[PDB]
Amino acid sequence: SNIIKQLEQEQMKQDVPSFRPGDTVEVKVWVVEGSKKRLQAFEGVVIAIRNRGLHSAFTVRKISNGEGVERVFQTHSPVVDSISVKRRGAVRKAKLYYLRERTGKAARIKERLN
Amino acid sequence: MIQEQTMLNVADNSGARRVMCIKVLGGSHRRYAGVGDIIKITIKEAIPRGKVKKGDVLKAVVVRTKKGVRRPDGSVIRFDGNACVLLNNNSEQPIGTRIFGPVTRELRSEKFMKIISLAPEVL
Amino acid sequence: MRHRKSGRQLNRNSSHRQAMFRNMAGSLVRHEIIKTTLPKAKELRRVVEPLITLAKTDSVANRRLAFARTRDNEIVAKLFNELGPRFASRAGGYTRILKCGFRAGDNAPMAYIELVDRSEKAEAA
Amino acid sequence: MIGLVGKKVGMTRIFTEDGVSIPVTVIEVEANRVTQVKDLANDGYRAIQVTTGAKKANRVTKPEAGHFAKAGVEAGRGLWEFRLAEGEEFTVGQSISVELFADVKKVDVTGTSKGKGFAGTVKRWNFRTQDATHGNSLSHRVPGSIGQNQTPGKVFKGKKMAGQMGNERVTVQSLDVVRVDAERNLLLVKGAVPGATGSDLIVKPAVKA
Amino acid sequence: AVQQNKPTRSKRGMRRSHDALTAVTSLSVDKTSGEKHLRHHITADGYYRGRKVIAK
RNA sequence: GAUGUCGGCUCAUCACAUCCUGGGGCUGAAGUAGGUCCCAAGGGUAUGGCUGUUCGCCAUUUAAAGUGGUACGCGAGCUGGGUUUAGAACGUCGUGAGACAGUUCGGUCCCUAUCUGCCGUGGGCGCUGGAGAACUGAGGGGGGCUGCUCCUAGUACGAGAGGACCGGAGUGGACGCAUCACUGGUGUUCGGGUUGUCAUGCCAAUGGCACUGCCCGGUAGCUAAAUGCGGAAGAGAUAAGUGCUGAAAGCAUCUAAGCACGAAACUUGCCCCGAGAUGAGUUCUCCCUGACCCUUUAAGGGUCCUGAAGGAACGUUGAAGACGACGACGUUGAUAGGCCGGGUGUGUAAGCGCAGCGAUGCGUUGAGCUAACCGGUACUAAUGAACCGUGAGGCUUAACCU
RNA sequence: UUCCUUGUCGGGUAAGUUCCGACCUGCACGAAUGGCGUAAUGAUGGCCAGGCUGUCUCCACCCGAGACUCAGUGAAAUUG
RNA sequence: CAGGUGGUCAGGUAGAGAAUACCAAGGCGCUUGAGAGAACUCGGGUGAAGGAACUAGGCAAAAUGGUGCCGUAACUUCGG
RNA sequence: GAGGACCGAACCGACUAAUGUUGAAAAAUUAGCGGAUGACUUGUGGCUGGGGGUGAAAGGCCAAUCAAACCGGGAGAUAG
Repeated sequence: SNIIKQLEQEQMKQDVPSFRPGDTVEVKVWVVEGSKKRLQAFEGVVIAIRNRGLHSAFTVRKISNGEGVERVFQTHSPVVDSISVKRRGAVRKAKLYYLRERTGKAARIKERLN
Repeated sequence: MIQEQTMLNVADNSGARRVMCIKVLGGSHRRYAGVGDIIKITIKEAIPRGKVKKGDVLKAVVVRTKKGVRRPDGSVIRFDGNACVLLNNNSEQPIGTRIFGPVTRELRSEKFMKIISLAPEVL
Repeated sequence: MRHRKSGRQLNRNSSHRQAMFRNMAGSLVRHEIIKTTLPKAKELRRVVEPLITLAKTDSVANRRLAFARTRDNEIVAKLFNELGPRFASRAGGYTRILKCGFRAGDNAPMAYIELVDRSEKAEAA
Repeated sequence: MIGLVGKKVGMTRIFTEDGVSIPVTVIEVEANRVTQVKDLANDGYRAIQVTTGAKKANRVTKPEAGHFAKAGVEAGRGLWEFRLAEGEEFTVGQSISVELFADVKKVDVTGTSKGKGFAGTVKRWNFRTQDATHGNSLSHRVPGSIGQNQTPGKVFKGKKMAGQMGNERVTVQSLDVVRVDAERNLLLVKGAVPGATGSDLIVKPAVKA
Repeated sequence: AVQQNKPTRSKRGMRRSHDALTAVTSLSVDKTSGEKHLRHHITADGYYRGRKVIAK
């Protein structure tokens, strides 16, 4: 409705960069440990994107210390400080859920090369 | 989201490789244990010369789950497997001296500061 | 529950519904008026009227896409050669449901459904 | 304190600058117009009757139209009463806005829950499903026993059985007021409130703490 | 499960007190042909709201 | 001329001789922790291993893992392991047929609900002219659990070890209600990939069938594992208990007169239903202000005229729904469909061009398509009517006006 | 085949009245109404492990056939 | 009347095949329909995390599944 | 190129589960299951007769019938 979308558009970020599934991004989040607040980076592959305006989200997957980690970010949350695309991947699908079953050389993604 | 009969990997160097949750502690009829919850475990597989052996009944704290944790802004942090850290049965202190793989900040408490300080990466 | 769901089941499986409405849409554009039950007639609107909207832009892509929905070249020809131009200026609502009596065999509520511009000049062809 | 009658616009979220997502329910609260004031002398209890929204003149009946004309207000989509606490005074025709909740911290929202229709005992009363296998014969989601043998010889009143579920009055208590937007007739409460989108809600200050 | 006593003709009539049919309230009259018809239905000769809609 | 028998499952309900939580007295009660008794039934009161098991033992929890009644509650609700048919075998007994609460392997669990009951949901009439709303609340139901940490305070207490009452704050478990913003599930009505085959003349492109052919994603809706909220505080009267004053009985005495405290029980407070509450309540608003005849002359009958408020019906329908019901709307119209725009999902259509021997690749191109979503739009369908409902509403008395 | 009996000890399990190994105290084994072994075989009995899973924790949604409403036809057991 | 009933005939594509899938020749849509899209029952599909905790018992379901090649234990009556 | 050999359709059988249980059916259906060159299966015809037959033996089978078939008769058996 006109009422709710008006409340949502005034909370949305205006500078979120464009990225596709398959690109490796570096997300910087705010980590509060009391009186301090630093930026912790989280670099990995974008395997899913949910476009819902204010409720948009994307999930990044990375292999950290031998353990696979997926993190779903709320792209318009003030916790997410910045988003930067490192390299652009070339995939055919919109959800790269098959990457969960692959590793090493099997989880490689061709560069989009645009 | 760990319940009884769930097999977990071990995230420390105490010697165990596979443990099975036999009780979710901290409440009657309690069903699941998330990251940061204490569970009673039995050791199903250990290395030949570790600090623990197959068959012992100890306590453990869950540090990684496939179900994941939820952050106050609605984010989720999921892992590829369930992992725990073995604790002394009565002192609730970590048995091993090293921690493998990342952990989350749900463990950020004076009770598990030993684990946070030893973790290779805190998420 | 059924909240906000659309589309009638009509006591058929999915493949039967799709085949039936494909045939019924072909019969509607061939005769420009048919007689069927009132529930079938109301659901037919959501099938045939999108085909007429599609037929307003003649192109090999639209023709093939229309052929995929009807599987009858005689039907596709009439859509793009007759019904397209006939409804070029009308913005939706190409059909008209006129309720009539009840079927003698099972007391089903019957209804006529016809194209709106089925006038006295339709007798030319 | 008296309450207000609003409409459930929907649900969204409010991001706090410190990185917390608050699930909120947007309640459109237009001006509530007082249509009748009841007192101890004439009615035996103190209360106000309010209306809200608008209504097409062709849909209001003569009995209803004469009631609104008596008050001198435009016909709304309904009438609701609010018991007056000692000290509250209102005059007929007076309009009440959402800024009444400017300093209210928690509210109770009353609405009509969504209707589930005829619901089984599993859905309506959280009954346990019997075995799906191991010989069970046509008795997977049935309620099982409904009483004891001959000694009572009957089913007790209030037994939990299948029946109509939802579509009834439900009150959620002690919801935090996130934001009061007076100029836009909006009221944002934390959490979820009964009813579907577009249903009428009654918002009162929390009777408890 | 089956009855233990034969229900009476009185009980049978009480159950059928809701089985009565409801006749159609009133028929509409076409403005052109003056025929009677069910409201919102075409007439027996193909008229509806004063228009020959089907030529049969 | 049949009352299906153990245990389990599901679903319970009551008792109190109380397992936990609450209130107390005594203690061989320092504290912590107990012992015992009194009051108290509001709520709560494990998961597994073994066994047909009830039980029990064991493992590990928990504030606690209460004891009983209810056809050893519950097979026209489920199960069929056990027990208790016919087969077979062992040990044993018998010359033998056979037998053994000895053992062993195998071994058909029917019933479409008339009545009572119960859960829901309507129709009728009533409530005294009719109608539309908003209420009052007699009465009924729901709900009532509790851990841990911190502060008070390492204080009181104690040789030390240890370690509080009372009071406050936070955070959990179990349970309940609501909801779909988030995280997800589903999503045979959306998009794509692909195997076999058949067809559309053929190529190309599509469609059918193969569990939706097999799969990968996924909108709305529904939904839990998701996230909001709940249990109270307070008040009244009390239980056990503790008292004040105080005689009978110069004293003493909580009691006899009188007065004060006192618990999750009781009555309220919170939520829901609720005037068929026939004791049928209240408030507001709206509508109807014609004749005439007959008769046994009355709460009488009839004819003509009149038909209101409103209702129902019909139609378009709904996050309402088995059907009724309930809600919205019916051209003075956004009720549904379509249409337009957007969003979302899928992931770069087809055609053409180019490269390649070719499979294929690249460009046009984030293309094409897109359900239930959002915002618009009278294009289609919601019709002029007709129908029901009337015409000032009994008697008595009392206070008021005439 | 053992009543006592869930004998005792060992193995397996966090926990094993079942299972496997042993002991001999064989209530009441025993040598063609055969004794003890035995590869292969078994829709045979018991037990364990991997895999697998809505069997379950704890159910959710969906697709169909009924149930429900309308029209036509039209039973039955039972019954002072 | 979803049962039973001997023999003969044996197309195409894929396939080891008379299996199976889709078709030819040929023959049919099974003698009540129409709506609706509740509980519940039946037959199916999918399922977060867990993975036998279910249960008398892994009952049922899920899973495995083809061809070629490599490789293959105790034990054995020398064949497995 | 042997085999009461192996896998597996027809065919024969009937281990499990669900459904059905006034059924579609007085024993079936659905999904799995066993045998499938043999102690195999099947057609047509024949033979064995009731204290008798036949029985790879269950008191099984002998026309939906079996610890002594069916039909008629003794017969209105007898019934503390």
